[PDB]
Amino acid sequence: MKAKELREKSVEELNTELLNLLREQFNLRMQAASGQLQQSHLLKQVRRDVARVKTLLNEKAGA
Amino acid sequence: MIREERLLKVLRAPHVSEKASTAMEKSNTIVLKVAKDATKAEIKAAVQKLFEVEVEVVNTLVVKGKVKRHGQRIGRRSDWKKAYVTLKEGQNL
Amino acid sequence: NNRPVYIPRPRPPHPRL
Amino acid sequence: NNRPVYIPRPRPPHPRL
Amino acid sequence: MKRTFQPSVLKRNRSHGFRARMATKNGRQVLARRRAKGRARLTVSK
RNA sequence: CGAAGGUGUGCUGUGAGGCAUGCUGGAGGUAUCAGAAGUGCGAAUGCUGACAUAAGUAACGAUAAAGCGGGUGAAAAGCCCGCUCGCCGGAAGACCAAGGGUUCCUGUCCAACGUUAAUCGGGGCAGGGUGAGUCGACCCCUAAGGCGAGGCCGAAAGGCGUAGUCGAUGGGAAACAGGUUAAUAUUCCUGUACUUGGUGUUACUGCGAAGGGGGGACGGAGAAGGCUAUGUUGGCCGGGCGACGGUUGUCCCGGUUUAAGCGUGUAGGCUGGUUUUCCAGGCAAAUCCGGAAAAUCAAGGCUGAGGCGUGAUGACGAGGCACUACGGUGCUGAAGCAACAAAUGCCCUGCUUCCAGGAAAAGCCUCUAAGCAUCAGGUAACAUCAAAUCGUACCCCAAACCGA
RNA sequence: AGGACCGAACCGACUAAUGUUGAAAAAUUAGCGGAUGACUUGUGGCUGGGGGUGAAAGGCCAAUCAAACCGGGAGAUAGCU
RNA sequence: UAAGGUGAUAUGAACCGUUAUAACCGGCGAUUUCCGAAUGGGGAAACCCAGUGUGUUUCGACACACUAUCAUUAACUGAAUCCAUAGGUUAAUGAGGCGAACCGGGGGAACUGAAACAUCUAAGUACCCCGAGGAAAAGAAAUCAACCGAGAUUCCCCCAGUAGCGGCGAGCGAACGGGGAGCAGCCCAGAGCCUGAAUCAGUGUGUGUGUUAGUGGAAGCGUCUGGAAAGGCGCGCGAUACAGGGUGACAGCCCCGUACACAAAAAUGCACAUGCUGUGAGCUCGAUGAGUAGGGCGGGACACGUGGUAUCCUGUCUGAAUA
Repeated sequence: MKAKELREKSVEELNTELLNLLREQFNLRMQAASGQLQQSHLLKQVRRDVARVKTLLNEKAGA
Repeated sequence: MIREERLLKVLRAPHVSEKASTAMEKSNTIVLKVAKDATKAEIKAAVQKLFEVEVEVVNTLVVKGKVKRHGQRIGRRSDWKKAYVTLKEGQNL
Repeated sequence: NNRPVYIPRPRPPHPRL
Repeated sequence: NNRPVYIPRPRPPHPRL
Repeated sequence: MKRTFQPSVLKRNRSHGFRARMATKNGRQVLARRRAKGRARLTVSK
């Protein structure tokens, strides 16, 4: 899942990055710590999505 | 502006223990895991933004990791910091 | 939560657990 | 199973001169 | 009586610390020999 | 349908050896002739691992000392609780500094350690525990000393050293009483305060230093006065009159604590002040220091423990009452005064003498040049903001630091 | 005032005893000398090997000193066992 | 390449994909905390404290880049004296350190041998410092030879334990010449004619070729022992593939492999053609390296130790000619 955001603009990409860092990351880690989390792949996939979005931002903005 | 994402990242997990429960029920304060640096101002801002509550003051401390042995291999636990954030009279969590 | 730590096979003079 | 590193110097011999 | 070794972290660091070794080339050569021998503890440090 | 190794046997050769096989083993070995040895062990006070010897012997690690009862447990002298006996008590008590890095508390086990057992531990596994604007580190300055831009010198390396920068063993701003957990507290909670700077308002004003002046800022020895921490007695509060004689009495038992900050500033110590005029001195100037003359009063000014009121009709408080996972928790809570003695601790970096002549800079008050003075900046009052980061467990004259 | 006197902490080890495969690779008990000065101690540095320091004994220089320790010449050489 | 995977100790739970964006490898990029030449200052290393300029939710406070040293060049300022210099400020390129050995140079021993030991040897070895490289140095005779002749340097074997040096003791030890590896000659010290004129250095295109991922790749069964057969016996096939590893005992035909044939979107090492920039062909003349050669004084290397002692260098004093 990369092409659906490869063509997005900087502002919307940053908004998506902020949304991903706020939701599904802080709540996910809190749930995992509290033990209410049942599936652990959520953290891995959200972290990989964050890394992918950061890479796209680095590639687009600047260079 | 990376202040928002820094505030998101500074907080790692909450802390649960008998002392934590006693402080929560008595002093209306919550103890939770924080980043290794986790400066007081950043912790206060992150708590304010995420928990949408009012905090009186934050005092932190660094916990030294214990030395444990798996098999015969010595293995020091990773160090971590905990912050005792004191909430206002109005508490949510 | 990760309860299982998978303690390895110990030496012959190992704690009885 | 290390060999004894330190060995004390021998007791001085009795005067046999 | 008092033995030869009386520990003192500050004195140890200022006498045999990494900065003390690097101040002069001889200590730098000692560090190079340590690296070549591949010792995990390059020098005295906390 | 059993190679090598191991293990006994019968033959065989003057011999180093050779042949076959009983059993283990489990998958490699190798006829004859040639080629090279890291080619043959019984010693070298030989090297590595193991096992005997002494020998089930010394010893079981200051002659401060254990007993009984109950409890858990399979097992109790050493593990938990109660009553007795003993030791330190200028320590064998409590804090720390340096030094260790979780040994601190709980649950859980006796695999290994404790010079014995152990249910126990500073032992094995799991969990919890270290909260700072007022503690210290951090940070400003600096002594001894280190580094050292340029610079000097030296075959190279490198040695010395200026400006500068480090370097606490020192100098700089601020918090105290009570309570709390199984483990944190001068950090958390209750009460009362304080210190340094940013921001904005109000009224004034000239501001401004790597520069100048004072301060910081100091040795030895010795005695007195005020005191305080501290301890003794008396009165007061609550309880007791008591198993071997008497004990309502001038008798016995426990308490009679209250900080920092705020105002007065005392005992004591230091010094003569107010004003005017002038000076190539303070590597430039100076209202600041120093010096030179005047009129005036004779006191002023600085430092200064302690005590006193507030802090505080607040906390604490002997003891009693009600429930106890029977370890313990909740409520209540009277008096909280006088005198004496007194320190090595404060006045005291004090005072008097002595030669052995007794650190430096920074913060701090003040002065102005450069520049600006409708600004900027400073002063006095108010409101708010921030004071970050690091250690806070535990041992710290010892079972935890240096001695294996 | 005393490089004063007696005597605690502190410093050192003059005598005796025990301990020599000891509690300790110089220790413990009682005596013993100084204990206001040439005293001692905590902390931080300076003096580095034919050199340092030395109230000077050939003493100390990390339990080793008439020339420390570490690595190299180096498997120095040994007419010796 | 791909239908199995989220690395191992060391299983699990939760998942992705299964015809392609599951997983893995490769080429090119991005991120790359702190200490570490650390490079803003300091410092006991993974730590503390700053200034400048760029933009921002409560002034609060934040994110980014720079601020080390030296060398060279350039610009602006700038004293003791006018000029001027030294110095000061700013801009640009390079180095600073690490790394096993090889090279050259500046230093540089001792033990031991001579049956002792000082000349000597050990030895220009042990070891320190400096500089660059993939090799470095050297290198085209002010050389030899002998009056016959060879034409750069380096390395291998003879000459050769020869001649020689040597308390003529121990020991050290050549050269000429011969056979081989490989051979490239030039540039400055200067004028005129002709002036891209060959050979090089710096960048693109094309062709060739190798790497960084890889693909295909032949051929055996039945019977007996036997835990298991690749082993006993029978009959077969491949081989430009029985070189190797694993498979319940020794497998050519069980799998990975090997012989053999191919693959490259992208970056690459090397051989040529084709492009662009810089130094730069050939002809006539002259010039042809002065504080040098040499000598005196004391030494070092040449096998050669001062001996009858040539040659080169060196600390000091002198010192010509130039064809």
